[PDB]
Amino acid sequence: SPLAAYEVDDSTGYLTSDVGGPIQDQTSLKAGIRGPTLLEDFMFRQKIQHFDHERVPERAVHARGAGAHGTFTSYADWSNITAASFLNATGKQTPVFVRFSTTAGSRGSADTARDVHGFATRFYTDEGNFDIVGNNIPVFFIQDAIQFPDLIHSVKPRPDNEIPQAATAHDSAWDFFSQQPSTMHTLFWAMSGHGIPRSYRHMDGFGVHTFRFVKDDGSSKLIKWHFKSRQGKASLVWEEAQVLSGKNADFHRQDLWDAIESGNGPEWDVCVQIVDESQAQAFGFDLLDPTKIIPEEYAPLTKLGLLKLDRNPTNYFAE
Amino acid sequence: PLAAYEVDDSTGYLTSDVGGPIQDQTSLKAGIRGPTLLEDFMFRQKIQHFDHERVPERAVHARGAGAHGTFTSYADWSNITAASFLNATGKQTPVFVRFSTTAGSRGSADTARDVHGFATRFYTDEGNFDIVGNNIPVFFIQDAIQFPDLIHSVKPRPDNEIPQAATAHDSAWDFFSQQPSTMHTLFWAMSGHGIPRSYRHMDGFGVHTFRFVKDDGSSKLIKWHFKSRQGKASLVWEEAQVLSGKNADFHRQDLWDAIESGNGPEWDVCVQIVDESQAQAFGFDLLDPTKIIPEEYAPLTKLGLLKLDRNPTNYFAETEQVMFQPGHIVRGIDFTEDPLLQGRLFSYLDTQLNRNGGPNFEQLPINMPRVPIHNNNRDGAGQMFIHRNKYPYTPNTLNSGYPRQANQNAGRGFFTAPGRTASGALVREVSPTFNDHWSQPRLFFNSLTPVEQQFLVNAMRFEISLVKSEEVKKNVLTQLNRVSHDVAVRVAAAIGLGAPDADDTYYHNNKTAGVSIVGSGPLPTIKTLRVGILATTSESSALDQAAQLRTRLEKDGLVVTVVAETLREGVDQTYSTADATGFDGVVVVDGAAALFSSPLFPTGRPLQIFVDAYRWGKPVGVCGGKSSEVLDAADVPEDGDGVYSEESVDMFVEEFEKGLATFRFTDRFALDS
Amino acid sequence: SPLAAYEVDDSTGYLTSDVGGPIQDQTSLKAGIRGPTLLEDFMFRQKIQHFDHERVPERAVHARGAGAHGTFTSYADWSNITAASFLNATGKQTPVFVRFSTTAGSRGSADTARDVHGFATRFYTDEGNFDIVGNNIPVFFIQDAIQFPDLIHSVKPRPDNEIPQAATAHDSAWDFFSQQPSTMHTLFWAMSGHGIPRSYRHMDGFGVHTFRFVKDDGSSKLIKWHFKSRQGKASLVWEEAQVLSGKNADFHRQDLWDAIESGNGPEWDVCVQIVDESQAQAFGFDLLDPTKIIPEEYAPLTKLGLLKLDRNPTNYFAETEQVMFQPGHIVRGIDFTEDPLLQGRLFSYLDTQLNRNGGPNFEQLPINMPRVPIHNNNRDGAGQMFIHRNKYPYTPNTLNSGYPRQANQNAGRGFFTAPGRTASGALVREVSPTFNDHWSQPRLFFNSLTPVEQQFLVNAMRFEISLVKSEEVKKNVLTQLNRVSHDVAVRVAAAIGLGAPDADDTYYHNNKTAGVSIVGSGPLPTIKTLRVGILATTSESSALDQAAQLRTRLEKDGLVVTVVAETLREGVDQTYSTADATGFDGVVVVDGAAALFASSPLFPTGRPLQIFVDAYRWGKPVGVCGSEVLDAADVPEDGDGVYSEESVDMFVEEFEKGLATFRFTDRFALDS
Ligand code: HDD
Ligand code: HDD
Ligand code: HDD
Ligand SMILES: [Ca+2]
Ligand SMILES: [Ca+2]
Ligand SMILES: [Ca+2]
Ligand SMILES: [Ca+2]
Ligand SMILES: [Ca+2]
Ligand SMILES: [Ca+2]
Ligand SMILES: [Ca+2]
Repeated sequence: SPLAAYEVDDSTGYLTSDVGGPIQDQTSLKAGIRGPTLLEDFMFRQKIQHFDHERVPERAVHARGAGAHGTFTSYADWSNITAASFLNATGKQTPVFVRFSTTAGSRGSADTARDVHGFATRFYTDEGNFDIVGNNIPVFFIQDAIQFPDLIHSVKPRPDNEIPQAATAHDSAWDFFSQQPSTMHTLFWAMSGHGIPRSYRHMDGFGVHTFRFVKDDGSSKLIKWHFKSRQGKASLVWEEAQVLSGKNADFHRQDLWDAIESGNGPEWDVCVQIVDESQAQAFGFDLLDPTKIIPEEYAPLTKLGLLKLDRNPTNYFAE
Repeated sequence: PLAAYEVDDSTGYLTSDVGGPIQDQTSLKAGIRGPTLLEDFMFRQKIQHFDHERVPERAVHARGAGAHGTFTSYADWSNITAASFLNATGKQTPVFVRFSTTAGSRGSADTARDVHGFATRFYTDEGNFDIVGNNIPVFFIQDAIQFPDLIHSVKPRPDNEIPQAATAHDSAWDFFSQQPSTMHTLFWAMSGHGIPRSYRHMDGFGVHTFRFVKDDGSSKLIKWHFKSRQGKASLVWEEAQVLSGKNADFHRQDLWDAIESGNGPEWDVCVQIVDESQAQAFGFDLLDPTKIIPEEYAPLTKLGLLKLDRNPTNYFAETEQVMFQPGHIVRGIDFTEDPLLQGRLFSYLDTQLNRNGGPNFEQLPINMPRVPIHNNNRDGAGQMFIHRNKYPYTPNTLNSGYPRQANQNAGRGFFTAPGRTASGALVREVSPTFNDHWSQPRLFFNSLTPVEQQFLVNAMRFEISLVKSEEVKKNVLTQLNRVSHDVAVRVAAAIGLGAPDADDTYYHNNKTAGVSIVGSGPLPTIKTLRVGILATTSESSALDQAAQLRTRLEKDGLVVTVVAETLREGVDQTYSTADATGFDGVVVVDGAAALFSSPLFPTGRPLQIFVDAYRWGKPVGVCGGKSSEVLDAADVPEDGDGVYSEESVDMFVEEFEKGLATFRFTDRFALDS
Repeated sequence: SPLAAYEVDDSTGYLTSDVGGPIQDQTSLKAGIRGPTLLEDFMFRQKIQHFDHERVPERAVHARGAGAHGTFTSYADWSNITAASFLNATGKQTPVFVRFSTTAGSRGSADTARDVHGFATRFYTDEGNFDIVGNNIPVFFIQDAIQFPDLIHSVKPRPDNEIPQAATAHDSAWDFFSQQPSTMHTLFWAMSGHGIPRSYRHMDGFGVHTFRFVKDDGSSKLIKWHFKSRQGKASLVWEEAQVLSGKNADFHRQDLWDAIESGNGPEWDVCVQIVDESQAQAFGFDLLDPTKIIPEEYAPLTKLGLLKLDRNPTNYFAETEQVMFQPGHIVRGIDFTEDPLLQGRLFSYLDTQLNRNGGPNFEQLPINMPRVPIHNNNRDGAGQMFIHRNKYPYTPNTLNSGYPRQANQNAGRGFFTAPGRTASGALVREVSPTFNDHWSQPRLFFNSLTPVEQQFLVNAMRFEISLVKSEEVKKNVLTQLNRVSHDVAVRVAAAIGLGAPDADDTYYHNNKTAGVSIVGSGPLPTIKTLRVGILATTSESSALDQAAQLRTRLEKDGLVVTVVAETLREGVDQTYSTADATGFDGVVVVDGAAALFASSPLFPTGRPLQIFVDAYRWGKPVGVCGSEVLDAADVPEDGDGVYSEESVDMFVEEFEKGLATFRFTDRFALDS
């Protein structure tokens, strides 16, 4: 794994510069014991330059979040419905990394804000990396990507004073929702307990969009991804979520970290609804429209495989 | 003030950044249900902009808020400094200030326990001058090279990035206990100074000794102290925690609102001035940033008034982008050989390259000076200037020798204090004059009132009880014990360890003025303080009582919120959104007594607001004459200090306003025996 | 205009930091007069940090180039064919900035490399900036933008050793050309004198792609942009270009700078060929194919307006280095076509400015700003120079009263896609069969050159291909050249010791087209700015008099005259030591200097004579005014473009006709 090869062990040894020269890093070099610090102190400048440059821009959305490593195991040879190599054999294992998140808050905002949550999953397959960048709610606020900055500006803090943090509870957000009626479906989801899940482990993941599964013979079917929690669905109540935001801003990332350390890594059945191309408009709405679900009564779930998260990261920044 | 750079979008058709009129609501597609086209430049320019909106947060003090204002000098200070902004009675200079916490990221809560930033830029007529200070006058460490150690230890553990905006974890207390220089700042941070009621109710300190330098070359040693005209005030910890959840924006909102209401905050900008010969005369080394000069040894001199009175137009462009530097220095000021200050000078010029992404960060509007620039700096990413001079080297004849060198004797140049010298070996050694890490933490502790000392003990009990390593907890007790055996015993009691035997080497009974918050007396003004009036829509008389109270309270500049079950004319907030952390005092109108179950708010909400306000020390009361139903339900004694009951609205308000100035009724908090 | 506002004057005043604090910058602050430098020296660190960060990435292609400001003036109200506002009125003037460039070389490489040249023009219109990002050659090497990194990697230096600089004369390039036959047309242009123009002012500009003109009624027509030089077409000869690359790497930028300063700013007629949408495939090729020209016989040029460059920049870095062109800079009245090369360019030029500028606010640099108000909800980003007053930057809103308003075909003079455009069919990664003829038009181009011009093209190929090490690559090259012309393949093969493959006549023909020949385009319409070197001596008062009388006679006609002698003095501009024939368009020896042509510590052995002999070998008009000189030089007196007159005035009348003729091609040997 590319990760093991890049691990650096510092449990023994003498301090070195980044080019392997043994040094110290506790006292600046000075002209006399009560003197001014010297420009020639390369130990000081290399250490402080690194520190000065430690930060990178946070993600433009989903800046607040936490990740874990695990495995995906296929239940079957799915060649009959897709050419995807990671799905081509019973028992086939593929390493995964998942990051969960809120959407609107900046990187130090509270886990238990009311919001849509991200659920992004990378499958490091033997025919390349495959990402499903999903949310815990199966429908999105807007019908065209060109509108994304409008939605996001409206829910993020007002830009004169940057208030309020990680909240749709302000004029601009409700102005946008009320002027752009496509938002109603996701708004209803976000105003339900799905806006304040009990943990990352007690929510589902959805690809949201219709995608295609394509067979080697070139034929295709339309699919929706649904990752179904084996832990069950659970929410906070709002008054509790507000107190929690203050008492433990890290509640979800801690809950996940602890579940993994205790040998209780969370699991989801990775599923799809699969329909024919001819059914794009058969269900009373258009399958190209990301504000619509296919009700399970019209298309049942097929279970493709098991996703399990069971290893925490070594360095949060790096991973 | 930055009017020249403002862009108005109150009219007009949408354009690209190159002024072509466009639309930005629907992608261009091959057919009505088709794929989006690569030739859609409207789409790509808008999304590329959005994709690149974010810049790195500051490495420290990432969470903060700013405002514009004015500094006015009280005198001609020519006799102690050549500084131009200080050279005439009433001389005005524009300022911009940013306040902040230190450890938390962007979006973390204002009301975390932390050291707070107080960074002030003076846009002077001889260049920008920044004083990049904190609300605590001493720093954790004695050498700038240790800054990444301190900051790594207090920021979240780097495997899981937990916990946010908190020193309550093993690594922070490991560092504090292994690096005893940290004791003084630690005691300040564990006091009420770690949880100020607002940015307007805290002071600002330069921390380091600097120099004032006269035009004749003579110098004096100085400390900067910005003294709040609003008074000093803190939260209680249990209130700070709830506020962190109910309103992460509490400090920035408080500042924004104070400015909008014509109540812009003020400070007297002051210095302690001492001679060069007094650098080691006070029983410690003035080069040591872990030490204060007790005011009994050097009084404060008031130089001028700092008032903040205008909010930014765009937070990102102004507050997020402002790039402070202690190297932004002007003639009349100089540095000292404080090894913490010395290294800062390097860091703040370097770190703006990370934030800005390129070298021309001094060109952003908020960073520009208000005088002309004449230099041979050229090119670089994002170069906004078009330089005429095609011979940007010195010495030249082809541009007639311009720009001219500025120095002590020509052009009002900056100059290093000419009496400064260095001697001795080139060493990476700490001066033994820095070795007493404990006497001043004890001085501070001794200077707090008894309940203030209890609050500080309780903060330590809270944080240290969360440290998992029993070796770290013991090492912590070792250090606290060197400051005070009593502190160590009392903290130990909460963590079920025994304190080590008294070690009296640094114990003493001296005290100093001006560091206590509890002891600083009633607030000098109650304007902007918040009063929540709890009422009901059930009784039209409760609303009438609330309206009467509003009129009488607003007349004195208090911010009044009437709370009821539902909104209507006269009601500002519903019970569902109301919380005691939203108010500095709470009044119930006696017509609403019955509320003290509904689908409109959580069970017990009206009573909980009142009980919380009481337990956190706020003035509370019932107006109207019938008070026992409410006071009994809340288990509040009618005869309590800071508890009011009057039928007369006028009399109620008179008494209640005395309580808002007292601010906290400390007699409601238990003390260790 | 945004430009004047950002000018900074440093002709007076004391040195200050970037925050206005007066300082010095000549000596570091030290602990003692022989001591170490102090970290607290903020004067030193701000100065050196700026220096350390002066450089930005060079452009990925066209890194070497030079720009100027000017004006475009419309000749008419063109509303009959386009809604474009800058074209809506007779005499309507629009400010422009133009950058010219080579393509392959890095930013310090020589102007006179053999290459395709860029000609990028920005019109700062009253309806937004409009850029036409063109070249001096009307066709491009490849038919799909996705292939651009392949082309460019192949022509740029080999990536193990980064050799050779600014040259297609290496195996990788010819490997690519020989494997990707679409390259043949542009290859023939680049191997002609078009690859080595005499100056930026003596070449044309082409948009290359078919674009659309769109009327306010929504109807559209197809167009090609052609900027036609009012200075005439002229080239260097290859040997000359090689010498110039060493003697004066700045030759073209110097020439442009100097022409502008002297009040001789270059001019072009901005022209279009216009044809109907129904003619997309009517000319025997597909107008979506960027490797094809429309012959002027099929579609004449319509003159739209005048482009003039007449003001040099103030700061090269801030203006020329930082200008960031995009074909995505389009205005109402113009639209794109489905040319797969143009389609992908639209993506690249918006993306690549992030690399150059290091942040997303590159349109805020003064050179990139428009001249009209900007109204949009783009916010933040590194280097944000605006303070936005609209605190509700989202659409739809009520909190900012629904502003800004959406602009489109009906409202607010919005850009709109030509509404007649459609797409139909499978989603495919397939090349249209209509693109498959890669050889007929290169042959048309070749046929259209004069015999000596054909020889120069054969000789450029002989030069470059002889430097290809791989015998298999050389064979593969002959295979492709042979499909254009058997004779070309035969003549190239003779220089490399290979046999040409047998004639394959599938694409051979004898058709010609007008307007592509340099040699055939006739004498230059103006000789203003052309350079005359007068080779004189300080050893004879008579020689300096002769030179001075000639100077005044030539200078009045706008010629740039350099008098050369052994050492400088009044009347002498340059020494023999620094002079070279590549410095002049014509060379005259004053006969009083006869002795210098027969050793000196002041110049290299044989220098005066070698300047005259080089100038003659390179085709330039050469003269002796007063021969022993022509004998020493082996220059026949009766030769065309060789002048011998004792009279000054008769010499100058004759010589100036020679400058207009420009090159005397009878001096170059032809095959057979
Ligand atoms: C056109 C813009 C746009 C639109 C319409 C969307 N997003 Fe997105 N999304 C971004 C532009 C973006 C982005 C700016 O590109 C981010 C920021 C960080 C990153 O890697 O991509 C991102 C991040 C991002 C992340 C964080 C991944 C991580 O943990 O690092 C998730 C989970 C989502 N998005 C999920 C969605 C879902 C489920 C969408 C609707 C179906 C969606 N996004 C629409
Ligand atoms: C050598 C490293 C170093 C050391 C010892 C310090 N700092 Fe610092 N400080 C920085 C390195 C730094 C920095 C990394 O350079 C920051 C981050 C963002 C910036 O502009 O500078 C910064 C930011 C920063 C800010 C935020 C300014 C703003 O609002 O934008 C304040 C108020 C302070 N610091 C105050 C202090 C005080 C009172 C110190 C002790 C007397 C101190 N710093 C020591
Ligand atoms: C898909 C990639 C791609 C393709 C197919 C082309 N180019 Fe390009 N071109 C770029 C990608 C690019 C670029 C990497 O985006 C550059 C580098 C610097 C810049 O601003 O854009 C560029 C620079 C650039 C410049 C320099 C502009 C200036 O002076 O700053 C000119 C004149 C051209 N190109 C002209 C053309 C012509 C006439 C083409 C074919 C008709 C062409 N390019 C195809
Ligand atoms: Ca708002
Ligand atoms: Ca629920
Ligand atoms: Ca820890
Ligand atoms: Ca307190
Ligand atoms: Ca000095
Ligand atoms: Ca090669
Ligand atoms: Ca030629």
